Amino acid sequence: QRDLYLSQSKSPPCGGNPTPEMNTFCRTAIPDFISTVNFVKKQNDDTPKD
Amino acid sequence: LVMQNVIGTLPPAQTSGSTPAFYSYKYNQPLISQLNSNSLIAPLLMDTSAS
Repeated sequence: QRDLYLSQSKSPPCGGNPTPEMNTFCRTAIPDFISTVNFVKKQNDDTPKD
Repeated sequence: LVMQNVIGTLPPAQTSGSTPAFYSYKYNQPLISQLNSNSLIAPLLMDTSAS
């Protein structure tokens, strides 16, 4: 969807007069989703270090 | 198909340096003369030369 939007960077909504959230979406890339899930770090954060 | 052939390339929405908008005067330069009624009844002898 973002590629289809950026290929049309002469027409709304990535162009013209975008609403701020749409402008932010057009600007920001798509981070990796699988790479961010990590159970060990989450459990370590939840558990007190003591 | 014939209806697209009438229209030609679809003009863009917002005007650009390469191509004019559908509502700009540059795009409608020949269309205004084509759709004008006076193009039919005003002259007394049509000019068929491609000037």
